[PDB]
Amino acid sequence: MQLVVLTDVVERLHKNFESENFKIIALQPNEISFKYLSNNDEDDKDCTIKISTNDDSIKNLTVQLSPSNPQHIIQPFLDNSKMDYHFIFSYLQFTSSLFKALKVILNERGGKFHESGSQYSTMVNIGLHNLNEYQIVYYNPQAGTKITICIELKTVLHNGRDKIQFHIHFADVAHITTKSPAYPMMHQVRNQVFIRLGNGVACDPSEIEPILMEIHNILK
Amino acid sequence: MDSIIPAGVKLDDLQVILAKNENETRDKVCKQINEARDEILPLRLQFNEFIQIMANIDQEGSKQADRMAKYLHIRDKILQLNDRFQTLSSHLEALQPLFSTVPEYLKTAD
Amino acid sequence: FRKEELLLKDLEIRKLEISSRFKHRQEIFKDSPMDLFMSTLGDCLGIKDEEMLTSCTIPKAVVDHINGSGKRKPTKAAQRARDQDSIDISIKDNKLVMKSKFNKSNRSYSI
Amino acid sequence: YKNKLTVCFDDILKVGAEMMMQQQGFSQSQQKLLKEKVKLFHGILDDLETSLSQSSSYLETLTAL
Amino acid sequence: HSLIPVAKWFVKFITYLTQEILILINDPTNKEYTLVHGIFGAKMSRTLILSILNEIKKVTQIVAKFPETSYPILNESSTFLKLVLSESPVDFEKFETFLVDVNNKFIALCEQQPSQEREFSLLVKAEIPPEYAKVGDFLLQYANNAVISHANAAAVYFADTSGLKISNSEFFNPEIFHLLQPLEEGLIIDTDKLPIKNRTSKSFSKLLYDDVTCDKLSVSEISDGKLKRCSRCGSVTRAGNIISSDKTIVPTSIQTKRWPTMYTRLCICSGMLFEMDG
Repeated sequence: MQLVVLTDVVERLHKNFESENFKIIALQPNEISFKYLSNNDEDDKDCTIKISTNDDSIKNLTVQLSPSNPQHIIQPFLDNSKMDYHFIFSYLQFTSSLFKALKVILNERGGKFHESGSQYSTMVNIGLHNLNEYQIVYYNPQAGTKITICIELKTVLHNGRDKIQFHIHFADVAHITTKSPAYPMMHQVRNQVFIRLGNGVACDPSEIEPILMEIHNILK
Repeated sequence: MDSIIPAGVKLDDLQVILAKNENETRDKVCKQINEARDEILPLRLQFNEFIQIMANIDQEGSKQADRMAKYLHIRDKILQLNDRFQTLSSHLEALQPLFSTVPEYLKTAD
Repeated sequence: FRKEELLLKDLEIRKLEISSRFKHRQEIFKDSPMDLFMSTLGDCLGIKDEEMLTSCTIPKAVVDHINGSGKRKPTKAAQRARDQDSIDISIKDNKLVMKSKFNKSNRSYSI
Repeated sequence: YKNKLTVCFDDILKVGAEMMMQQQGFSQSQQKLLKEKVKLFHGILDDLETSLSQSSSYLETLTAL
Repeated sequence: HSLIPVAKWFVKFITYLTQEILILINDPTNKEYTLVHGIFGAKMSRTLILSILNEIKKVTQIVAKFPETSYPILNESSTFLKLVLSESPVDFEKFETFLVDVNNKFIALCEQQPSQEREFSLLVKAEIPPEYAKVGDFLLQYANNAVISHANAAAVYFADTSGLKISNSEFFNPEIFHLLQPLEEGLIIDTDKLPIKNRTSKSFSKLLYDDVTCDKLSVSEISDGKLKRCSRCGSVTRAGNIISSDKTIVPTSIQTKRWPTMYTRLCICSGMLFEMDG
């Protein structure tokens, strides 16, 4: 029964995770160690799935994520929410590119001593509300300024069909006037970016990772 | 409860006091900040659960006693919400003397 | 066609009763947002005031004055005021009483 | 921050007070008011968490130094 | 009271065209969204909506001038009519000036160069001839600053305008929305060749929304067999029949002959309406 349910899970994943980075590292009766991201390490499991089997099927499929994997910040929300496993896999495949982009962003600041006295006053950390949105705010204690970038999952009607796209935009609180000392960089971002309707930027996940770096190119 | 850090004492005197006693107060404040960090998340989780309950009020209701049970449950929920607010207020006021040195240090370093 | 006339009259009486109800409620329990929320929500359900529970205790001065049966006699002006109001209001043992004056049946307030 | 957490949970009931007042459909103004109230509650919770983390880190660095 | 469900589709319609304005600005080379050009190009439609907005103002002014006073409980329908107009995501006055300015600009262009095919193009072709490529650029640039400046840009883009029943793909069920036989065999198809689940008129179309009063169809109205289908456009409507008490202002057994009785035998597209088989 354990093997049959594992085979069913693997078949469903193959149906839902058709990507060139999908691979299984270690197979265990009680846990799953498979790699679906672009991590170079062979034995590092990007996603860990614990197997809790019952007389007929798996009781619960708990998703565990490696600390090196940037996706570990969503672990408590996955743990406390009993959502469909297929839906969880769909969300993971839909947001893997976003996770890679934010991994690059956080590793830019997380680099070790490069023998440069460029002690930047801006620190990048991830703000979290729920599974529907992921938020990034730039902490500057020296200048006393904030740079909030919210990424929500909003549905938009497209050719008689509703689609979900990443809504990368500045919050409605960001009605920053020209008088702010840090306003130059928000204004530059607005001028050079603001599918753009003036405030929001809806993007295809297959194309979020270059455009976000285009936003991050100004940031870096 | 216990006032390890006296009120009105200067920062340097607190440094001298902290330098000794083998860091029992350091252990206590580390435990307090750890439990505050481990309490931050469950408050968010249960608050989202309360929002979900409120939004789904028009579902799974067919008997009047069901409303009695559900609304007694929610009133109890906000009961432990106010209790947890009081507990976190106590936690922050316990660390209030410790945080009181930060404004003085910042203004002296200015 | 007296049926529709009495339905509409009952609806107007209900809306004015609800108006007096919330204008009195917002001031009697102004100090407790919890109590106001649970009271108005239970009355939206249709719960009689004698069954629901209160976390806080109200002062006894308002209870003594609203009835006047104590040492201080009720004011004749207060009598006229309570006559002109559409709802008979009184508190018995830290709980008020609410009863419809036209329909004695179990008027369900549920939505 | 002590007053903000108290008023925010008092205001979410206050924001709803007019919402069930009409109940005693839904107005879009009240719905967006509730949305901004809950999102600002989450934001101030995150800000307080960040402030606590920064204060803690200052605590260890000053104790070490 | 019965006009309220119609007004919901009336507001839901004007939002779809305004939504396409924002989309077309970013990518003007998309040929799949050329319908937006023809709608504004139609000359009587701009006047027709203005007349609708005129009588809407007249009705509201008359209702304000002559409100219901004997029974306050009956004022809900009158009050709701005022509320739905004010609570609309886009102001009607700003949208009223939008179509008015288009008419004047499209009249002076006729005097600049005489042409009669443009009248056909703006009404039927829903396209602009290549010789008038400069005219197409004017629609994209001017529409942004005219009305959108007074509305919420973020809200209209994400607004739920789906279910308008405009395209044919969302009229018939997806099982049968395809060619079934080769052109050699002809265009008319015998019923016996249809799929077993698709051999009844009930499975031909989406029986979810109404087409005359623009109201949602409940389970009771679906199952009573008193609804009608148009043999021409596939529309489904329960017009010409007494409405249930739950759809009235107050639940009652009084039977009232409502305006749907105009379309008892003739559909909206001049087609015939027949009792839907169960």
